[PDB]
Amino acid sequence: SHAPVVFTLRTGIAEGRMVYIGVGGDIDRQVNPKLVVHEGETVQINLINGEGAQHDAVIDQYAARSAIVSGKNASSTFSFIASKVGQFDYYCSLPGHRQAGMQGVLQVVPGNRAEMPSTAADITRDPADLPGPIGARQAKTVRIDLETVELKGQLDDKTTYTYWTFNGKVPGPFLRVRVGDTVELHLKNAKDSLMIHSVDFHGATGPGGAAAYTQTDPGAETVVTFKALVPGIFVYHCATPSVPNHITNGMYGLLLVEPEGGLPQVDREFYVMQGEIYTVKPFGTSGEQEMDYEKLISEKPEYFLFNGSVGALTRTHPLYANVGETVRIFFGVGGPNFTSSFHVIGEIFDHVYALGSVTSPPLTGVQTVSVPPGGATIVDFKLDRGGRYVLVDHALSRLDHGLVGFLNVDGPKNDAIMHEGPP
Amino acid sequence: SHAPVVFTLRTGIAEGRMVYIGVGGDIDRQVNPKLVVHEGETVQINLINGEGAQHDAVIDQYAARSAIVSGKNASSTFSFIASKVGQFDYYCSLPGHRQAGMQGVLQVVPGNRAEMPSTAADITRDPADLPGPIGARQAKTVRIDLETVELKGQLDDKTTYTYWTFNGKVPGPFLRVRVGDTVELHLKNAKDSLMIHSVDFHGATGPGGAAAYTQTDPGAETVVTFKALVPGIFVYHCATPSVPNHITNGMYGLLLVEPEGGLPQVDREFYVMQGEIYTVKPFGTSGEQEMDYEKLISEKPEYFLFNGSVGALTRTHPLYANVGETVRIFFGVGGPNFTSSFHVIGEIFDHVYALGSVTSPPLTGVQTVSVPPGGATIVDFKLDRGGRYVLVDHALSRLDHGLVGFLNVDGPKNDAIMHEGPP
Ligand SMILES: O=N[O-]
Ligand SMILES: O=N[O-]
Ligand SMILES: [Cu+2]
Ligand SMILES: [Cu+2]
Ligand SMILES: [Cu+2]
Ligand SMILES: [Cu+2]
Ligand SMILES: [Cu+2]
Ligand SMILES: [Cu+2]
Repeated sequence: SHAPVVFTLRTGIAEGRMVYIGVGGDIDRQVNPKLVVHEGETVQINLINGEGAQHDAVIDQYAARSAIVSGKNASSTFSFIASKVGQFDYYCSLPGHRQAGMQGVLQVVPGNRAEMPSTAADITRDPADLPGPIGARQAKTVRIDLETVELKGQLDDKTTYTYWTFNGKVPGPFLRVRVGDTVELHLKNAKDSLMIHSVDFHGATGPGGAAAYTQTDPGAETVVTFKALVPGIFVYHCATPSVPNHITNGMYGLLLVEPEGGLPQVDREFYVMQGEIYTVKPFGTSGEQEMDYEKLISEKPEYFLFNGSVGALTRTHPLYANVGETVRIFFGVGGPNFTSSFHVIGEIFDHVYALGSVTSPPLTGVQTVSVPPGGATIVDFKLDRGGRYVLVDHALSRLDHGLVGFLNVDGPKNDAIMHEGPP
Repeated sequence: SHAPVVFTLRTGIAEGRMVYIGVGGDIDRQVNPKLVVHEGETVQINLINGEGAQHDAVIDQYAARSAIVSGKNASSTFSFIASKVGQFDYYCSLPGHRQAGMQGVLQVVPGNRAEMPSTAADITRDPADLPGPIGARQAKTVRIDLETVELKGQLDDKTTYTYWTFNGKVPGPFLRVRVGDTVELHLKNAKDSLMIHSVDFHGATGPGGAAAYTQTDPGAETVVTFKALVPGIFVYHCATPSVPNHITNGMYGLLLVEPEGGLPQVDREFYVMQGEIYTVKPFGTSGEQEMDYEKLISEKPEYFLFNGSVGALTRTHPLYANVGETVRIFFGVGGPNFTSSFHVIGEIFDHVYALGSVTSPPLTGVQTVSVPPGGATIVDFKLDRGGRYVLVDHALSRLDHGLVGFLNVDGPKNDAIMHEGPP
């Protein structure tokens, strides 16, 4: 699995004994905590030396163990598949340490992990939720309605956050016009909003890319008209101060201005944006997460997310496609601050629309592409065969802050393209 | 023995192991220190819990152990006689703790502990260094010469201190006159003094008990005349500010004004004074000790002393007498701050001159007497048999800050007054 169940253990002194102490998630501050796992899960255990004696962690029945950590903060992580149901001791093998109290239980339970019942609104955009290619047709006036809505969202399994959105979801609505079109934009600020909201389009020409015309009080509406003069895949975002605050809380989307010829024919299109959230408490903490200004202005986030939430593109709203289909991903970074190294594990991009230019020829046979904040790109590839394909920022420490997505494709395990054993 | 060899161990994590860490003395900060002891010595080990797991210390061959100490700072002291030469493990008996590093050696060496060659002047006043009884004699004019002297002294085995003294010793000269006498006092302050010095006698009547006429610059001399109008046993001390500072540094002594008859004849007299020293580093620290002003004004000393130094009346200048003698101790407290609960282990005070009154009838058959700072008394008793008799302040935590003394008396171990076995 590419979504492991993760436990962190710090060694220390508690309850009169030398013990393991849980760090974060369901086990924060618990001594020799029970590590509860469902049959077939991939288990990652992070050991961190707390007090400065020599430690490891060993699970006999799984032939699994950490390395020995000597100094304070010295760390070793290990993994295994929970293939066996029952109760297994994790313990320190250093002389005396097990007898001194370094022992807990790993419990492996039969059947799959139930999903935790949510407490707040689902604020993740389905990656399939976008309008398809516009016909060939004459340029014309297109009317777009945007509503700025502040609302609590399910950030993780048992953690919530106050999101600011376009139309109650992150990213906002996928906007699709033809070059030459005239856009008639209506921005309504919901009555229950505390804050002024706005929108800047990177595909609009003029002051604030429309921000100067769209500063909207709560319970008010603004209206602006603008010509789509350039074809491109453009990010749009709120542009009321603090702009970085409005962006991190979720006020970003994509505007595709199609060129006259349209993009190349493709079997299936998806919508994905990457952002950061700057919380007071670390990734994994349950309850109401709140915003940490000091972390926002110093570019030190706790959450890296696709489409608004942890599990957004794995559990709640993953991507589905069929073997033999050509797939297009419109991929944008709201940010506000981090450049994404976008990669699909198990795939190679046939075409990459460099800097999101839709008029310059796309680059060919590319593994991984840099997308800046306030930037976007288009990748396409042919699905030759089945598998779970994984969307990642190849700054791979971001796996441990929520940044992972699934493209699920039904097919055999073994074919001519990739198989176990030799020819 | 009333001079046990003392070691303090704190449990902790050091050199990547769970260990014992030496606290002060020759073992400060050493991990699992070697405890070096001489054959026949009484050993005291204080175990203090550092990090908060359960611990003890055990030495198999001496059937000795601490109690189990559980939380941080929890302590257990134990003792035994080092009767067998060789090497012996002290260890923690809690499950795994020995294996995990909680083990050191006690080395019992043959022969007697050698004394450290001293590095500074001996500032200790011998308890026999006082003038004998004044004959019957008419009242008259007596000239007394005092010199105020600043000098480093041997405070302990391997520790020094800047003492301020009358005539280079602590306490100062025992002054002996008859009531009605006229005292011609000369006070020479040494050239090499940083500070002004002076003297207030409690047996003198008028401004500052002479202090107003004795404020003496370095290299200068004051002369003052005063009448000894009252019989008593009077403490005298420097009266130059800070007076507490001048007293702690050594500037106290005793003035006996004999009544017309003189005091009842006794076979042998002794001179003893108690005081405190207020150092930055705790009791037992080697090196030059320095004064801590915050500890002096808050009355939190590190040394409690008889006649100026640790070992003053045990090692360097102890008391000596013979069976059948009547003994008198002039005992005063310089202080500056603490009241002494004066007592001689193995003896009872035949007479106590309550509040140092020499004219009121003495109290009889008294175990222990309170002497305030700036007060003295007289005690006498008959030595009915032999032994080492021990001078103490019976606030007995002051044993561990250097306050103990020996009266050595040659006689058999067993006799009619106290013996092994039944009658
Ligand atoms: O394929 N790398 O995540
Ligand atoms: O017997 N007194 O310590
Ligand atoms: Cu361990
Ligand atoms: Cu906004
Ligand atoms: Cu922008
Ligand atoms: Cu122990
Ligand atoms: Cu003085
Ligand atoms: Cu006084």
